[PDB]
Amino acid sequence: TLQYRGQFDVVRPVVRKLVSEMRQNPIDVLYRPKDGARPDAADVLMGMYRTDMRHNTAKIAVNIAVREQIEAGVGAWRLVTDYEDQSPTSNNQVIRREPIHSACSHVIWDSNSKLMDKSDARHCTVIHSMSQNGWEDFAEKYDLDADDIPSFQNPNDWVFPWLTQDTIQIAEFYEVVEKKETAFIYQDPVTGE
Amino acid sequence: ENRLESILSRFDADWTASDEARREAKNDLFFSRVSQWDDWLSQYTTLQYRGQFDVVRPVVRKLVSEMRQNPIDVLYRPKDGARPDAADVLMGMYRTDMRHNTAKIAVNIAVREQIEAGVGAWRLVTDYEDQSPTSNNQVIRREPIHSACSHVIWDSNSKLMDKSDARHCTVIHSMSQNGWEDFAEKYDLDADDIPSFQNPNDWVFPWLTQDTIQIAEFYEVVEKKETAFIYQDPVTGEPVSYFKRDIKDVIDDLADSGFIKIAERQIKRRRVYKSIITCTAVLKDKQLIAGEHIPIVPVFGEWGFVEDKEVYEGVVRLTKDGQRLRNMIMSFNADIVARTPKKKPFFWPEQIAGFEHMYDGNDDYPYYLLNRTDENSGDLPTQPLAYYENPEVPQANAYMLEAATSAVKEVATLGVETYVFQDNLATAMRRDGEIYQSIVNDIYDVPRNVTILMAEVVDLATGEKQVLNDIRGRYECYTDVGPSFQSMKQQNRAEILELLGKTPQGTPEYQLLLLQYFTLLDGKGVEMMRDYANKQLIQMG
Amino acid sequence: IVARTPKKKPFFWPEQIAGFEHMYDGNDDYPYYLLNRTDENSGDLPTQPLAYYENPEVPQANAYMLEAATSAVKEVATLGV
Amino acid sequence: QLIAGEHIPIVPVFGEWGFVEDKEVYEGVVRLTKDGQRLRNMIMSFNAD
Amino acid sequence: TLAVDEIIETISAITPMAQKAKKYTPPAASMQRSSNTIWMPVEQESPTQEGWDLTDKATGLLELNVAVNMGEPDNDFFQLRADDLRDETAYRRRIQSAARKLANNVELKVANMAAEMGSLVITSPDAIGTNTADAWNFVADAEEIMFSRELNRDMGTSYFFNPQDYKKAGYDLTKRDIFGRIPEEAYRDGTIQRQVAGFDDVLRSPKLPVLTKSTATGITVSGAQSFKPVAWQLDNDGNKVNVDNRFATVTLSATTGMKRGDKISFAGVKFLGQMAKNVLAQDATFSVVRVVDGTHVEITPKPVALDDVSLSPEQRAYANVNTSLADAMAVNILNVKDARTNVFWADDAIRIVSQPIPANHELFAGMKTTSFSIPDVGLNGIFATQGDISTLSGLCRIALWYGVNATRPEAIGVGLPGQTA
Amino acid sequence: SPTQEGWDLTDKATGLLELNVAVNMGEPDNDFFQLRADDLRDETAYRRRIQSAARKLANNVELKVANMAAEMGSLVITSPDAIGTNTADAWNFVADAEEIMFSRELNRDMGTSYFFNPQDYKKAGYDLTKRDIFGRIPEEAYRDGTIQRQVAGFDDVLRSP
Amino acid sequence: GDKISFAGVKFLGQMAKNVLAQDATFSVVRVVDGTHVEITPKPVALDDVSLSPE
Repeated sequence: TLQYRGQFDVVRPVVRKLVSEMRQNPIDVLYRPKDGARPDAADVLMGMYRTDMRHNTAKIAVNIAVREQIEAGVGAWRLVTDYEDQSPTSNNQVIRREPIHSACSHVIWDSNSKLMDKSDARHCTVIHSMSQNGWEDFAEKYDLDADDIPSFQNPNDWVFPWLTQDTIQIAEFYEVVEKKETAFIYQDPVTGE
Repeated sequence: ENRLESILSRFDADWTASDEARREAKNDLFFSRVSQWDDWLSQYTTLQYRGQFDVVRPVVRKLVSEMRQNPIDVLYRPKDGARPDAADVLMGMYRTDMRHNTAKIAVNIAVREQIEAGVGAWRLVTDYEDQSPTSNNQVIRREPIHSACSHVIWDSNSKLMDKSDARHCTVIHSMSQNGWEDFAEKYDLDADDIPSFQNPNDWVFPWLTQDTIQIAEFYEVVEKKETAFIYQDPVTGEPVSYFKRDIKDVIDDLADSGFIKIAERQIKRRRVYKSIITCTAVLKDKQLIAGEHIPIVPVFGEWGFVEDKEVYEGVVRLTKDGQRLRNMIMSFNADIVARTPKKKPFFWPEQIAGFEHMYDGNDDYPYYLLNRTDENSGDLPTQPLAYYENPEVPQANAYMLEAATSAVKEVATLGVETYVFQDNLATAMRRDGEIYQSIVNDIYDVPRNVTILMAEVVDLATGEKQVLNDIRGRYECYTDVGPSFQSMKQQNRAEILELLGKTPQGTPEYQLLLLQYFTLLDGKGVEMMRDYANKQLIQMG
Repeated sequence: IVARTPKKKPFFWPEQIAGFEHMYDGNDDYPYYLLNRTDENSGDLPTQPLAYYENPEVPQANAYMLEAATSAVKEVATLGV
Repeated sequence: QLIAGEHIPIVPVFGEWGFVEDKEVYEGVVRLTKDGQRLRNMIMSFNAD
Repeated sequence: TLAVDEIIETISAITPMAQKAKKYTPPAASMQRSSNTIWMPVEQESPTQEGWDLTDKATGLLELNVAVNMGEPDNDFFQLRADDLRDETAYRRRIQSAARKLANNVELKVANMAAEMGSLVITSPDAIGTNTADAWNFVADAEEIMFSRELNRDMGTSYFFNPQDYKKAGYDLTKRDIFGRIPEEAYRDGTIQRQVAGFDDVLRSPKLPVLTKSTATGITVSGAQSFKPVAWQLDNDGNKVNVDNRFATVTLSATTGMKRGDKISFAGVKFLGQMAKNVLAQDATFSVVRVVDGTHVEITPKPVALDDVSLSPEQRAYANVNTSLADAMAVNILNVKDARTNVFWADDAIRIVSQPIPANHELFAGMKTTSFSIPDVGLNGIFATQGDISTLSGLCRIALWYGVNATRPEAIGVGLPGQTA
Repeated sequence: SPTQEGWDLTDKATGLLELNVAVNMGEPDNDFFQLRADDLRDETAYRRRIQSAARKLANNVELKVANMAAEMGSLVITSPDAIGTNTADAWNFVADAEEIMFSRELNRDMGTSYFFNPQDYKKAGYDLTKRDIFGRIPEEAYRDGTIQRQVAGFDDVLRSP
Repeated sequence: GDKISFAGVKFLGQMAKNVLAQDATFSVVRVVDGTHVEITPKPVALDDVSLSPE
C-alpha cells in the first residue's frame, strides 16, 4: 500500500538526555592497596592502567557500551594485547580496549552463567562480521588462508531498505580451564624466595 | 591484480557500504540549508503555494552558538615519568601553526555540519613555507572539508568513532576549471587530461549542480617492521634513526660528522601513502606523506552501528516530518485564505432589478430597496436573505498545525545542552593532536632537552638539503583537551590568572601577581610595570 | 484526514447557478452572487437552505488517544527517579 | 598593475555560511522571515479591502 | 507490489580496447573554426642517390600528413513523467546504466574501427584448435609481419582474441600432457599468458566483430593506376587543400559483393621493407574502407609502387609496394568465410579525439548541466536536465562527443582463422 | 539503458522500465515423534533422535538447493562423449562453461562455482593422472582425488554427492 | 528441468547486443497445458519491431 507513515519521535529526547547525563560522570578503575600490604603497592599498576587506557579507543569503547546499555539493554567491550615497538607500556607490549557493536547478537555467553558480569562463564564466542577487504586483513593478520572465505551464523537480519549487507563471518571462541599446574619455588640470589 | 583495480574495488565497497547514511545526511544538509520543500518532481507540476514557515533553524542556530562560545583545542601534557617540560616546545609549534584563520574555519565548518547532518571532517596538510616557517622551512596547517558525509569515504571495516583503525580513506575533490588547472600545476599532473571521478552528490537533487571537475585522493596506512640504525651521539647517549629517513641523503654524512653505528634493529611503525586517482588511471601512485596516521579527522554527532552499518544523526533528521507537515498545513491554509469566495448576499436578479447601483459598495443612500411585485405571480416569493459563509480554517488543520509544531518542539531538544556533541568534538581534537604529533616528529626539527639546554642535531647532504634528525624517544607527551589559546604567552597568562583565583592573599599571591605583571604585553606603562615586577622577582631571589 | 478530505464548499443544483457560474469562481469582482429563480416546468425553484460540506475534524477518539499515548510514554520513560 | 601586499585587498564578512553541494550558500536574518511577512502583508491588505 | 532495495546485478562489461587506446583533446576554438578536423604530419622518409657528380639531381622536400575528425554525440535522452512511482524510482539506476552503455558504445566503435580499417591481414586455412601451438603461431605471424615491415612498435603492441579462440589457445596449452608453469596457469586460470610470441599485451576482448565473408569474385583492375604521395593539391580556386595519406581510391571492373571492411590483395604486388625498401615475400594486403560508385573503392594503404616511373625520388622514398597495378591484376579476397576477428595493433595506431559540449554557457539558461564521467574509458560528457510544464515532464539528457580514428592503418591488423573455401 | 545518436533529438525521448523478480518461501520441513512418559526414563534415544533430525534437515536443505539449481539453469553445455575420453575433456567442459558465461557478459563479481558429481570428479582426476608426468597438479590428483580448487577461471570447483 | 533450444535463435552479448555463435538454451520449469510450457529465460528478440526503445 501507499500510505503515510510519520515518526513523531518522543523517546529519542529521553535517550539523548540519559546518554548525556551518564557521559557527564565518567568512571574508571582505581587500584587500592590491600590489607597489610605496602602503602604504595598499587602505584605501578595504576600508572600502567592509566598509560594504556588514556587513548581514544578505550573511551570510545566504553561510550559505545554505555549507549547500547541504555538503548538495547546490554553492551560490551574487549581487552586485547599487542606488540608495540614505538611507545610500549612494558615489555614491548600494550594492552588496549576495543569496542563491540551490537553485543546482544555479537557476544554469545555461556548459558550456565548466573552473574551480571559473567565471571562464572567458562566460554564465550564473539562473532566478527565484515566484508571482503576486512576478511583479507583479518586473514593476513591472524595467519589464515584468505582463499577460504569463512561462514558462521549471521547475527544480523535482512533489512529490506538497505542496498548492501556484508557476508563474511567468523567466530572467536574463548574458553577458560582451571587446573593445578606446577610452580617452582626458586631462591632469590638477592634476597627472599 | 592492477593497482587501480584494487583501489577502485576498495572504494566501491566503501561507497556501497556507506550508501544509506550518506544519502540521509545529504537530505539533512539540503533540508537545513537550501529548502524544506525538497521534492524535485514537483518542480514542473503546476504552481501551488508552497510556504516555508521554519521552526527548526532557530534550534540549529542556538546549538551552533552554544558550541561556538566554548572553543576546544589540543593540549599536550608530559607523560608519567617524563621531564616536567616535555611538551612546551610541541605546544608552541602547535599554537604557532594553528593560530591562523584556516584552522578555526575548518573546525567551525566541521562543527556546523556535525550539528546539522551528523558528520563533518577536516584535513591536516603540510606545505613548504619560506617567509615565516614554523620549523625546517615548513608549516603544518588545517584545511576544511565541505559535505564530509559524501566527500570523505572511509574504510568500511572501521568500528571506531574517529576511524583510527581504518586502513585507507578516499577523499573526493571537486574544483572549478581554474581550480583544476592550479591543482595540476601544484601536483605536476597534466592539465589537458581532464580528470573524472564518481560524483559526490550522486544524482539525488539533480538541480543544484555546477560545472565541476572531480578527482580523488586515496590515503592508505601500512604497518610494517623497518630497519632503524642505532648510532652513538658524539655529545652523549645513543640516538636511533630510521634507515628510510637517512637511506642515501646522510647515511655517510653521519659518520663523517662523527656518528658511529652501534647496532641495527627492526622497529614496527606505520607509514602513510597518498595516491591521486581518477576513474581510469592513477596519476600519482604511492607518494609517501609525512606522519603515521591518515590526515583526516572526522567529527560525529549521534553515532553507532545498527547491523554492521554505521548510522550518524545530528538534530535535523527527526524534526523533518513534523516540519514538513507544518509547512504543508500552512500552505493549505494560505490557499484557503487566498482562493475562496467572500461573504456576499445571494440575490435573484429580479429582486434588485433597477436597484443594482445601491449594492455596489457606495454609501450614498440611507437604505436598500428591493422589488416586491412580479407581473405574473403578482408578488415575489419571500425568502430570508442568505450570505455566503465566511472562510474558516478546519479544526483538523488547526489541530494538526498545533500538533506538528509541538512535535518539532519536543524532538528538537539536543540533550537536556551540547555536552555529548562537545565531547565528540574533544575526541576529534585528541585525534587531531595525535596526527599532528606524528607529522611533527616526521618533518619538523624537534630539539632534545638535556639536563646538563636544547640540542638540535642536524646535518645537510651533498644536495644542500637538510635532513631532520629525531630520536626514537619522541612520544614524551600525550594529547589532551583544553581551552583554545592563540599563543604560549596567552596560555601562561591564563594559567597564572587561574592560580591567582584560588590562592589566598599571601606570599604566593604576591609572587603570582608579580609573575602576571611580568608576563604582560609591551607598550610603555606596562613596560614600566613589567620591569618593576622583574626587578622585584630577581631581588627576592 | 487533513490531506485527503473534501473541504467546505456549497452544494448546488446545476440549474440554480446555470449561467452565473463565473460569479462563484473565487474572484472578488462582483458585489454579490446571483441565482436562478424560475423553471419553465416547475414554475419556481424549490426552496431549501443551502448546505455546505462540513469542515474536516480530528475525532475526539484520535485526540484523546494521542494525548493518552504521549502521556503514557512520558510516564514510562523515566529511568529511575 | 602590481599593487602592494600579498593578499587580495577585499575583506568579506559572512552571516550563516556553508556549502551544500559544491555550491556556497549564505543567509542573514531576513531570508527565512520573508514568507511569513509577505503572507501577513497580503492578509492585512485583504482585510483593509 | 512495491519492490525491495536490493538490485539484482545482471550484467558486467569490460572495455579493454577503449581503455588501452589513447585519448586526444585538441583545442576547442581551433576545432570549431577548423570544422572538427586537425592534421598531423607523418614521419619523413628521405631518398638517397649514389654517385659523384649530381648536377641537376638535387631533390626537393615532401612531408605527408593525416587528418583526425569527430562524428556525432552519443546520447541517452530520456523522459521523466511527473506522477509516476516507476519514474520517481530508478531515475538514478537509469543514469548508471546510461554511463555503462556509453562506455560500451565507445569500446564497440573502437573495435569496429580497428577491424574494418586494419590493413595487415593474417589468415589461416583451419581453426585454431586443430594443430599444436596454432594460436601461438597466429600471434607470432602477426608479430613477424609487423617486424618485417619495420613498423614503429615503440609505445607498445597489443593482440586481442575473441573468447572462443582464447579458449582454443588455453585448450592447446593444457592438453600438452605436461605441467610446468605456463600449463599450470592456463589450467588453473584460463589465461594463456600476458606476453605471447613477442606482443607485450595479449588480452581477450568480448565484443570483437564478425567479419562476414565477401561474395566478390572475378574482379580485375581496370586500367593501370599509379598512386603518388602528396601533401597538398590545388582545388578549382587555386587554393592548396591538404591531401590525406591513409586512403586511395581505385577503379576495378565491378565492385559487387564488396563493402566497407573486406580485405583484398592484388596478384603480383608485394610488401616492401618500408625503411630499406627490401621486397618481402608476403603479398600486400589492403582493406576497403568505402565502396563508392559501381567501379570504385577506397583502400586504406595507398599502394605507392617502387617501380613507378612517374614518381619523383622524394615521392618514391615513401614507396610501400614493389610494383603498380597493371590493368589486369586479379584482386583476391582474403575473407572467404565468416569468422570472428582477432585484432592486433601498435598501441599508437588508434586514438580517440574528444571535444566538450559547452552547455554550461549562460545561453543555456533554464537547464542544469553537470560534467558526466563515463567509467573505464577516460571520457567526460555533459549531463543536462530541463523540464516543460506544458507536458509536466522533466527531460534528462546525457551527451558525450568523441571520434575514433585510426591514424596508422598499416599498423592495425586482423587475424582470420579458418579461412578455407 | 538504450542510446541514440545526433544533436537534434526532439520527440525522441524514452521512458523508464525497471523489472522485478520474486523470491518466496515454501513448505516447512518438519520432524514429528510421540513418546509416552515411561519411555523417557533413559532419554538417550530421545537426544539422539533430536540430533539426527537436525542432520537430516540440513541434508534436505542441500538436496533442495541442488535440485533447484539443476532444474532452472538456462546455460547448457553438452558433450557428445564421456568426460573421460580424450585429453583435457574435463578442462574443456569447465572452460566451455566459463566461456559462455564470459561472452554473455554476465555479472560474476561475487565469484563462480562448479560442482561435479563424484563420477565426473573421478574421471577428471583420471584425466590428470594419466598425463605421463607428475609436476604438482598430477601429484596432488594422484595422492588425493582433488582436481584443484580452481579450474579454467572458476573460483571454486567442488564435488557434490 | 528439461533443456530446449529453438532452431535459429542465438544468444546475445547482453550489453553490446552482438550475436553470439551459440544457440540460446532455455530450461522448462512448468508444463501447464498439452500445448503450453514455461521456460526460464525470456526470449526478448533484438530485431522485434513492436518493442519500444527502452
